Amino acid sequence: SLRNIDDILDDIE
Amino acid sequence: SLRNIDDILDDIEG
Amino acid sequence: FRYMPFSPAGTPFGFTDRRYLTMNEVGYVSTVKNSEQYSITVSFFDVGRFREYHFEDLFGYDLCFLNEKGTLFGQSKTGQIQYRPHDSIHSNWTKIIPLQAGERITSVAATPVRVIVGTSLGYFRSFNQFGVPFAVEKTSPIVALTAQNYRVFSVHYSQFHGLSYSLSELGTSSKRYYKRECPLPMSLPNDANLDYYNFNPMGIKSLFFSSYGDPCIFGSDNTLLLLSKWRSPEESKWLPILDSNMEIWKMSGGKETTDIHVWPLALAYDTLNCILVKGKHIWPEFPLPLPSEMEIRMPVFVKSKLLEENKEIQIPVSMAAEEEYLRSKVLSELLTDTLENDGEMYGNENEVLAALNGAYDKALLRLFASACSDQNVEKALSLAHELKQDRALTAAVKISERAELPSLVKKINNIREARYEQQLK
Amino acid sequence: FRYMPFSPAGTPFGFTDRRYLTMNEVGYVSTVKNSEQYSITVSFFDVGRFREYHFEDLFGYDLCFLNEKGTLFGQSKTGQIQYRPHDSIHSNWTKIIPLQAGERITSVAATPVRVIVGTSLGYFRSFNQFGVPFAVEKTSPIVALTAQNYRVFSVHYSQFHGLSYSLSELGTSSKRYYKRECPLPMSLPNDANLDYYNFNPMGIKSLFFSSYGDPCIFGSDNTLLLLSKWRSPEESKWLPILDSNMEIWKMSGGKETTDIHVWPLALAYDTLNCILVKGKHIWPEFPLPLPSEMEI
Amino acid sequence: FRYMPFSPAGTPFGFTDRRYLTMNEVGYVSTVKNSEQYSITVSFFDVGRFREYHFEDLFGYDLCFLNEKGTLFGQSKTGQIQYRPHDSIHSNWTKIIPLQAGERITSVAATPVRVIVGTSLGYFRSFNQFGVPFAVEKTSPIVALTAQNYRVFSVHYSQFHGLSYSLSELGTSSKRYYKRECPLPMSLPNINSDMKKDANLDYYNFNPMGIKSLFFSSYGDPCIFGSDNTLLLLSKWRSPEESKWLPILDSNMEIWKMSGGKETTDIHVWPLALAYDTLNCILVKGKHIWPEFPLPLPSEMEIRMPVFVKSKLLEENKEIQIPVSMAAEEEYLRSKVLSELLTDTLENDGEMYGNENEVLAALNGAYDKALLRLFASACSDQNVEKALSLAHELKQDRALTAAVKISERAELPSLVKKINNIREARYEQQLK
Repeated sequence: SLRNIDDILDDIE
Repeated sequence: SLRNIDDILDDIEG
Repeated sequence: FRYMPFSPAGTPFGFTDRRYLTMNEVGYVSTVKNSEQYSITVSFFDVGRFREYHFEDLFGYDLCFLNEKGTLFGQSKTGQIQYRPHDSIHSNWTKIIPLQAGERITSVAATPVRVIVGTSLGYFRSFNQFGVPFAVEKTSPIVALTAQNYRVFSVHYSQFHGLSYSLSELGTSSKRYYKRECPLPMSLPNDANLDYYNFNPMGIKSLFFSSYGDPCIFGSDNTLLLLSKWRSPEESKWLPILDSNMEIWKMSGGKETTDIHVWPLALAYDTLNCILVKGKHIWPEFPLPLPSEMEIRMPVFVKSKLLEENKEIQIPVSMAAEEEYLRSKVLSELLTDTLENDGEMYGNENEVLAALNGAYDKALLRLFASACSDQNVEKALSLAHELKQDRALTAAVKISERAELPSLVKKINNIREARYEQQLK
Repeated sequence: FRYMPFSPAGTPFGFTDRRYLTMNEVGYVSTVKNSEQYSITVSFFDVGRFREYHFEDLFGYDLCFLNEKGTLFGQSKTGQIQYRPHDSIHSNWTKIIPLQAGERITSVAATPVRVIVGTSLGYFRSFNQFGVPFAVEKTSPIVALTAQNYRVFSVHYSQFHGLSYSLSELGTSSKRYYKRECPLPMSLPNDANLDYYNFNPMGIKSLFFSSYGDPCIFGSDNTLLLLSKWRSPEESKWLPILDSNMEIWKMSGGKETTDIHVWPLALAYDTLNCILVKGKHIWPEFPLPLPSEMEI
Repeated sequence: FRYMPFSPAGTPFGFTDRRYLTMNEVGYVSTVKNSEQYSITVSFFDVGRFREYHFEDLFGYDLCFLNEKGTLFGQSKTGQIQYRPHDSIHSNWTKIIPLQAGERITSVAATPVRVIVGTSLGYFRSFNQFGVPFAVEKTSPIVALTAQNYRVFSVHYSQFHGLSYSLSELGTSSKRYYKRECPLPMSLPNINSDMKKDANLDYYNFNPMGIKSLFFSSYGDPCIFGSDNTLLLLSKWRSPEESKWLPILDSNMEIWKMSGGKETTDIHVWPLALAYDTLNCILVKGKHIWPEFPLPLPSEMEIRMPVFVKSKLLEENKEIQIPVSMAAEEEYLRSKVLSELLTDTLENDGEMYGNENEVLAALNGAYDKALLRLFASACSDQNVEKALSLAHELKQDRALTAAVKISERAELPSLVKKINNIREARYEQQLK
């Protein structure tokens, strides 16, 4: 779950 | 004309 | 000691009859031995803007500096300099620098507004782009000069201190120093390349201002050094921002090479414009290859640890996030200092800084995720403190939730609340 | 010149198979050559405060620094460091420092919030107490490092002017230099104690901050030098506030007893916490005598 | 390194039995070996003002400094100083400077209001005209001291930093610095192995640093004169970030021009003081580079910016004649520097002699007048760009008018319009 955080990282924009 | 500019330089005094 | 005529990225003659006088992001200037005279060829990288030309050197110019508006030529022994604007609109002009017993011109530099001449006795002669002298200054013996607009980066050498540097501004009024003869921690040289180190004893392959106005130097140790915080004298630090030996080592898939070398041209934000020299010697040959680009990398990678992760080099994401964090941190701190004091220069600095801070948090959050993986609540909290955007503090809370660390979540939410209450003062 | 791995109040192996890595007012750290690896022991003087422990050193650490919260270990050739907090609550962490050809870690230092690594090429790598890198700085070659809170006192060596010192604060804003490679007024060394001056050619027995923030250094001339008023670069002065060569003669009341040498640990306001060495060797051996103090 | 007792313009004994202790614009102090004692003679250049006197030195004074109100004598080894006021009003007084193991007094200096003693360990001991001690300060080892009124110019030398300088003021309470241990870019001597039989080696053993003299100018700017025979002046010393050492006189070049372009080997300059734009000096003719006995009458050498080339000066001649177009560049530069220096003086200290504002006015006048000749030459060669940049450096608005009239006579109406824009821009900034 923690290895792929692009779902969280791309929400910052 | 440009070689002798003493006529112009002395006008600065006033 | 023998001071040698210096020019950015200049090469020696070696066993040939031609060398490069100087070389940067604008182009390259070569000279060819021609019986008893010389044939100088000024060439450009943007062929659309300027037209390559050449002329006959009846003096033996061994000093050169190239900018976007003109080329400056210097003769170290006779003291004769010449400035040739690229456009034929503006006229060429020639001066003869007075030189005392054994005094040599050691470095010349030119911007669109200033012409700089440094000698081995420490004479610092400045002019405008038309040759009108502003003032003669005596400093420590000068070994290298670069300039940008109205600012000058000078390297000095005594028998006492070694290598020092000065950073000054030649404003409309007078010369002001930002840094005066501070220590220059560039590694001196310690052979097939003996021809080079007789031609450039210090091993200063090139030095230049960055595209954003920060001083940079490239020594024989092939490490790009950038001067940080030069506007605040007590905060100045030289930061190694590129181990080009390592980048070549990583390009070659971990294999040690002996025939690939870097020749520095300029630094544009995060990219080192350079020439990749393949051959026995470390300096470029004829014809000159097309410039390459090498992205700067903080020297934090270990060869031992990089070989294991492969078993072109592949970098583990967790390790590349640490380097990307450091690199974004340094670049962001440098660009903010520029914008806070000098403003913009190219038109994209505000956008670059925005995307830079974004990449900072994103890389920092990856390190945060790795710390939650290892159940390292303490290390994670320290990482979250270094986050910039508040939207990234939220992203850390959501990462902490996915790791089921409710103790961490509350401590990060205290950070968010503390920053919100500074928004109220 | 040979850059030797330095630690505060460290002793050489000599002819024994054990020595002291570092040593100060907190405690002493020893290492022992066993069959194949090494055995590092971390001991304390206030035994009622910290738990003494030992571990097997598979790497051969020759660099150490001890503070009131943890112990920093360093290997000068492989570029490997390790920080072990005294409290079991916090994790041990390990990191490898990049090293070019012939580059050696020459000194390490740590505080509750900072970890410092210096090399023979002038690299200055700082971290927090968990191993997160903060900045990589390029200075003159580093030979000795010490730190306290956010301050750092670094001794450098130039090919030209010799030994110099820098004093800086790694604050939360940015690093700030109070002194930048200024003259270090220390006497270089001038046997049975010949094994030592190969282990430490610069003769710097130890260096530390006083309990009130001033940098201190203890040269081979056995004189405690203190840097006063460094916050004002105009009034900065180095003061020889203690000549232990005379304090032994004055306290003994007898004659010049060459059986007594002083080993400095730290300076705490009014007393010099130190170790009094009895023997031919000027460096302490095993067992370690009780710490004594010296009025200023 | 061996610190040697230094005094402004002092000469060594060499192979004689007499030398000059110190020497400046006021006069000269000589000492003669007298069996086992010494005969010191204080002489003046204005014979009307002061009366030459002499006395017997039973101590061996090797340090001296001369001002307009008294003479200071110092003994580098015993640490004994003595101040002899010229006038009988105040009595002579003597002190013994504390000296440690191997500590030597390296330089003494005195003004009518201050007495300064510097040692080889860097001790800076100051007193007033009567001998009342000021606070004692520890600095870098001092090699040379000069002073003027209440301000002190000190030169320091470590094996670490090299050659530095400090510029301070000795106020009523304590010492305040204008500049502290900034780099002193004076060229050190380059001694060879053939110089071990040279006739002038005696000098560089008596003064290893080669500081022939150092002094404040008549307008209060620090000056130093090294073995390279170049007069260095410190400009902008009131603004630390702007301080620059400016070479304003290549005396080897002036001698080369006095001799009609011919290289000489027997004429040398010995610096006394700097008066505005003229270097008071002694022209030493002989085998040695320092003056001997008797002393010639002082000469005057006008400062000249080192911008003249020997090659280009020989061609224009084919006493050296300077082409008007080439002399205009040097006259522009020199006027620019002098005007910049005098303006700083008046804006911070005011006048000191009573005629400075007139000097600055005529100075700025010569600045524009020299600048206008450079402007005319640029209009001659149709170099509109170079001319415009020259016009921007003009000071008086009436000189901008003279440029407009010169541009009209050159038939460059585009330039005329651009010069009148400068007048408009300056009128606009005078109101905003």
